[PDB]
Amino acid sequence: MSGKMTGIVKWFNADKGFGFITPDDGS
Amino acid sequence: MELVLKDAQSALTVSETTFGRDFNEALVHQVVVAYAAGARQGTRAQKTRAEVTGSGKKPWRQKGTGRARSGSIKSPIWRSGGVTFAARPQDHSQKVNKKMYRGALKSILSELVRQDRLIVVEKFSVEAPKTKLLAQKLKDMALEDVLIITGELDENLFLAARNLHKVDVRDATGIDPVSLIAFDKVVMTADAVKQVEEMLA
Amino acid sequence: ARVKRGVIARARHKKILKQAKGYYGARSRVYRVAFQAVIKAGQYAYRDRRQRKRQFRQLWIARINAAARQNGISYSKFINGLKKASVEIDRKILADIAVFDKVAFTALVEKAKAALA
Amino acid sequence: MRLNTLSPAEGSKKAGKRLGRGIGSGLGKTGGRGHKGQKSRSGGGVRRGFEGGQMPLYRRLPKFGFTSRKAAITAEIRLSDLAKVEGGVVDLNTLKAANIIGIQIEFAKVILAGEVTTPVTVRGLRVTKGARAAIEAAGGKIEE
Amino acid sequence: PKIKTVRGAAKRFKKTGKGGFKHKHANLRHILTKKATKRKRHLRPKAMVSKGDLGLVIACLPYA
RNA sequence: UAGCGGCGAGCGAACGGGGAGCAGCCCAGAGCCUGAAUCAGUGUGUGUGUUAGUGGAAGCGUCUGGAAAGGCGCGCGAUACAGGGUGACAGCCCCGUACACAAAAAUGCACAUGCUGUGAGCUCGAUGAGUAGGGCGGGACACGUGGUAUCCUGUCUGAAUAUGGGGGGACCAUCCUCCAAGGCUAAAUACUCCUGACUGACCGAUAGUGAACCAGUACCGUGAGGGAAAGGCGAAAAGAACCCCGGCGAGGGGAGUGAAAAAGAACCUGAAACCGUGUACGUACAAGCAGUGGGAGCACGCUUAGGCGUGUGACUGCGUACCUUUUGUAUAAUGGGUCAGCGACUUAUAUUCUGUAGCAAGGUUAACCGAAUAGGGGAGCCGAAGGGAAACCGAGUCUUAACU
Ligand SMILES: [Mg+2]
Ligand SMILES: [Mg+2]
Ligand SMILES: [Mg+2]
Ligand SMILES: [Mg+2]
Ligand SMILES: [Mg+2]
Ligand SMILES: [Mg+2]
Ligand SMILES: [Mg+2]
Ligand SMILES: [Mg+2]
Ligand SMILES: [Mg+2]
Ligand SMILES: [Mg+2]
Ligand SMILES: [Mg+2]
Ligand SMILES: [Mg+2]
Ligand SMILES: [Mg+2]
Ligand SMILES: [Mg+2]
Ligand SMILES: [Mg+2]
Ligand SMILES: [Mg+2]
Ligand SMILES: [Mg+2]
Ligand SMILES: [Mg+2]
Ligand SMILES: [Mg+2]
Ligand SMILES: [Mg+2]
Ligand SMILES: [Mg+2]
Ligand SMILES: [Mg+2]
Ligand SMILES: [Mg+2]
Ligand SMILES: [Mg+2]
Ligand SMILES: [Mg+2]
Ligand SMILES: [Mg+2]
Ligand SMILES: [Mg+2]
Ligand SMILES: [Mg+2]
Ligand SMILES: [Mg+2]
Ligand SMILES: [Mg+2]
Ligand SMILES: [Mg+2]
Ligand SMILES: [Mg+2]
Ligand SMILES: [Mg+2]
Ligand SMILES: [Mg+2]
Ligand SMILES: [Mg+2]
Ligand SMILES: [Mg+2]
Ligand SMILES: [Mg+2]
Ligand SMILES: [Mg+2]
Ligand SMILES: [Mg+2]
Ligand SMILES: [Mg+2]
Ligand SMILES: [Mg+2]
Ligand SMILES: [Mg+2]
Ligand SMILES: [Mg+2]
Ligand SMILES: [Mg+2]
Ligand SMILES: [Mg+2]
Repeated sequence: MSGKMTGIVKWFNADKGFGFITPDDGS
Repeated sequence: MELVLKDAQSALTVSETTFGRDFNEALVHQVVVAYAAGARQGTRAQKTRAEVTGSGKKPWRQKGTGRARSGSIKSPIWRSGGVTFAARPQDHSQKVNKKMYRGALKSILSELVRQDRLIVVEKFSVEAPKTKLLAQKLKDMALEDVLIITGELDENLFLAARNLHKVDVRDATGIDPVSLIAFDKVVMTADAVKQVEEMLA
Repeated sequence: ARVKRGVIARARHKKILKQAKGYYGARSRVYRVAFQAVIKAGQYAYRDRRQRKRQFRQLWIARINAAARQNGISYSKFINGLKKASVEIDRKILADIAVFDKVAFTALVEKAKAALA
Repeated sequence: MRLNTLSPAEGSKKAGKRLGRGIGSGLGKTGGRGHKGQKSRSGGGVRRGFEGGQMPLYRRLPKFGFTSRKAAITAEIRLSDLAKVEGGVVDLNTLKAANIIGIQIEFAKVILAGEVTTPVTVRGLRVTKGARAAIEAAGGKIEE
Repeated sequence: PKIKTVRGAAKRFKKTGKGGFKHKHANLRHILTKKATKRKRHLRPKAMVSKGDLGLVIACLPYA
């Protein structure tokens, strides 16, 4: 019921939460 | 070339190169196609991705997200996107050479003679502009689907023939190959024969 | 213009999905899997029209070799007997006689032994 | 002869290629383009005369000559064009009236090509030797 | 629209009677005291465009 | 094309020709005759529109069917068979259409005319100075400073003035042509916020405007701004009285309406993915792209029992998905959860080639006119001759003093 905002821009990933789980060993 | 007349049962001398030519079907088909392409109005358009109401902003960033790359919401692969090769109003008229147009008319008048679909009368008039009078005259002629070409301007005949869809009335100048084919019988005034022979040598 | 393709794509998918009856799972339900499974079935059918002719000849030969060794001669001695006696009976018919009419197979064996002796 | 009895000539209408509509058409996924080139790209291809970065032939080779403005206002005339005029006299204004040489033309030669039969007076034009012999044989009188 | 002529090729080539193109030879513009006179004498006259490079010429010169 | 051009990429005329349309005037100044043309304004009158409207032809019977406009008969109208609606497809049921008319009042446009203002014509003159031109620096001309004409001017200068001056693509001479440094001017031309009529080999609800629906809305964003989804009961609500279970529920079963309720408002048709119930067969000692070839048995139909079909498939031979990319993939390389819908070699103009058709040493028109896909229009374009840088020569020509 007026239930939008589910997968619109997936801000889910616009969060872009910091990656690179301290693995700069692959250098 | 001699054309026997329906009503007075006389003859009429015509040019054999005009009314006895062999039927060149590929020429006639080319002219009939170009006539029907000339009738074509060609009024349409769709919207490209340039012309769709929208914004030129990327719906999401290029990388990092898990989704496919996208640059525009106006993309022709989206719902309510543009058409990829959206059409424009275009002109479908073809060129027909003058000698090819006359070759086709001289061909199909030779074929209507050979198929006995051509009727020659001296005069074809209706006194008062009444479709009842015209339908009576065509019933006496045993005609239903007919083209009536007349070398003059008869207004009562035009009005009495305007409501009948089986019947069309032309001037001898305003004749066309697709009508000469689409109608079952063709009635020519002997004067209209003289004018057609003069235009067509 | 604007050809709308629902009717055509439906009948085209249903032609495949009818061919995929009996298959397990999505192979009988899902066009992407069924078409991928129908093609393999046509490949196997083309192959096994060739392998049918191998496998039955192999079955016939093994039955002739059994019935001939029951009558005291090998297969390879028995075919050479029938070549030297000119008997042009193919080994479908020899397997059928070896099953249903053992007397006629015995007579063929004795013809082959007399053709070698 | 009806509108549903007409048919074109054989070989007149050819169908035309439709790329990217299946394996059986031949023009399959790539459509005559190969794989992973510049030519296969949309709008791809190199311009005219591009030989790679090698110096193209139209720049290896030197320029030569110039353009004569007088050549644009000179013309050559067949002998078969001499009958197409009226009056039996041939000038520049007569040939321009006959729509042979064009308006801006100021000089013309007559060349032995085709043949003339009627006697034709030629006036104010250069004439070759063979055209002079053919005109004088047909009764002409070359003057100025 | 009309095709535009490559104007350098229009300054370098001329169409002949049978459709071939004539052109001037190269190597006759400078540094001429070390070249033999036989070489220069065989470089003064115009030559025909070869069959291999005639396609790029026709593509550059559509209006003959 | 001529030209311009790191002479590259590319830019790209003009003269001239065919057409549409055509219109010329005034002040730099005095007089003479004086209000004379025209224009403007303002009235009136007439006509024609516009802003409401009016009339407008002609059909019955029977069959099927819920319903006739349909079928089958028999008529009639038509200057009206454009179109739309009506319980299924209506020339004659309705609204209209053709045609014929119509405005108290306002207003446009034409003429005509009144009034106001305006000046007309003739003669003799005058003939646009910090201007033209120049130097420097830039820009525009197709023309990128080049040998660069012409135009504009930021800066510094600076003429003659009809016996004079400008241009004719450096420049000079001759000749031709024109008169700058003051102005005005209709038409052909460009466009469509908007209105009316009509049309479409344009779409038919993921299409077409973003929007067929209370859409630039809901919603998001501080804001500029972004920006949706969502159509259809039936001919007519006749939209389910009443009864029953249930919470004075929801929901359902009747009954009733209706042609139809597997049209009941979560409402035309209702596919697939997906999830169930029922029936048949198979399956709990059996190893893998799940099929294919063989094949027992079981169940079910037909049949003259002949045995065929149909479903299942014990056991058994063989058998490592598809796409893409690759020297090469079962590959533990990419891609795809599935279904349904959409989704990619087009269009325009030039050009070459092939085919085909027309005419043929000729072929063909464009603009435009034209009521008009005709016909006219041959301006032009290609071709029938080439060679040469070119003048030029010409079935030859160029090279060269000249070619065996
Ligand atoms: Mg931006
Ligand atoms: Mg759209
Ligand atoms: Mg024409
Ligand atoms: Mg299924
Ligand atoms: Mg690829
Ligand atoms: Mg490669
Ligand atoms: Mg390639
Ligand atoms: Mg692109
Ligand atoms: Mg290099
Ligand atoms: Mg001409
Ligand atoms: Mg030099
Ligand atoms: Mg009325
Ligand atoms: Mg009426
Ligand atoms: Mg009704
Ligand atoms: Mg119905
Ligand atoms: Mg002046
Ligand atoms: Mg100046
Ligand atoms: Mg100067
Ligand atoms: Mg300057
Ligand atoms: Mg100055
Ligand atoms: Mg000047
Ligand atoms: Mg000059
Ligand atoms: Mg002036
Ligand atoms: Mg929409
Ligand atoms: Mg729908
Ligand atoms: Mg939308
Ligand atoms: Mg807000
Ligand atoms: Mg209830
Ligand atoms: Mg319905
Ligand atoms: Mg439904
Ligand atoms: Mg279903
Ligand atoms: Mg068991
Ligand atoms: Mg078991
Ligand atoms: Mg297992
Ligand atoms: Mg089998
Ligand atoms: Mg892939
Ligand atoms: Mg490869
Ligand atoms: Mg590799
Ligand atoms: Mg392998
Ligand atoms: Mg694996
Ligand atoms: Mg993989
Ligand atoms: Mg890779
Ligand atoms: Mg994946
Ligand atoms: Mg082509
Ligand atoms: Mg052709």
